[PDB]
Amino acid sequence: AFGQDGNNWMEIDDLAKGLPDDLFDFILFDACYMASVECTYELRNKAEYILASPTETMADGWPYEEMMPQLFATDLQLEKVGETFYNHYLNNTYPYATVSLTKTSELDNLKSAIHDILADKTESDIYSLDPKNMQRLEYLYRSPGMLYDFNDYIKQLATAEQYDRFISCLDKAVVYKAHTPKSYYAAIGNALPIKSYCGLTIFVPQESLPKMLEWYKQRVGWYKAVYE
Amino acid sequence: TPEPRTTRTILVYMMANNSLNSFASKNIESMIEGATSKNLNGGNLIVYYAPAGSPPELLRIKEENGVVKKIHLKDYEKQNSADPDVMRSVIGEVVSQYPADSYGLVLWSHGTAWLPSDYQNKLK
Repeated sequence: AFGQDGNNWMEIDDLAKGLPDDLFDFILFDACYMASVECTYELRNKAEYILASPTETMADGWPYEEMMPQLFATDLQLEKVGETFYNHYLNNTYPYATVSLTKTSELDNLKSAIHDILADKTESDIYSLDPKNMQRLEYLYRSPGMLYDFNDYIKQLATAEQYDRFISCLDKAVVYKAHTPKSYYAAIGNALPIKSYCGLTIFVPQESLPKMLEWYKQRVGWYKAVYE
Repeated sequence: TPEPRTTRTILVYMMANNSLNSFASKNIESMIEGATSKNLNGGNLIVYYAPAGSPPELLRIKEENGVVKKIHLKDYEKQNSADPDVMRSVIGEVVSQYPADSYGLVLWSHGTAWLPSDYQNKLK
């Protein structure tokens, strides 16, 4: 979800409804967890570029003072803005930050590469994966671990040929990424290492989370796009 | 009475009626430090600010006489900033009054990717 107003939140499909099509050049999420392949896909017609963090961001947020001339530059380069964010946190008391820049025009091709891997996969195939072999990128309160590194998940399921195609498409879509050595998670009060990093998270369906999968099927466009 | 079309308008949509309330003000002050005439490069910096203890407001951040100011554009009545209709309406007001060749959106709030807001109830 995105955006808390009292008790009310925007679900990812509601956020897509709150945004006009093909108006914004970019959306910058100063918010945790928004560099999610599903979220970027849901918002693919809402911007040309999505600049966001796949993990949590410190409360101080993005370095607006330093970013300002970059955001308003005649030759806007969002990779520079992302680098300003990263370099700020790298040199901060709490050096914990992840960032990625997604080029939405390349998401349809990436979807096809992922569809060709996941559409024939069964619950048995997916539930056979051991989460311990993939980089976890989310530690929400009471979560058993739902969001993992996108590359790590796909690498576990793809044939070598499929994987090569995926990497070619991934590199066209994720045009810039950076991470500090560790990422900090509020619910655990600790920072944990990032050993594998592509810039985007994905849901890893697990046998203990059938209700989460049912909701994802019904409400997250990516599911029907790549699993069916 | 729209402003002359400029090179860029950026809208910062701040949903801060939550635990980030205290940090929204710090982020706005950071924007004020950066938003000089030279740095804005003719562009518009507009902020929709929805904090905890008061109704939302629309602000323009712009330098005048050597000082970057928060200029009050309007006060909204109490409204759900997470309602997509409200977001669309604010975006429309901003784009209409501050036309540009290019637009950017900063979405500022809590986030949990695609997860349902009631995810804690879907863990068993």
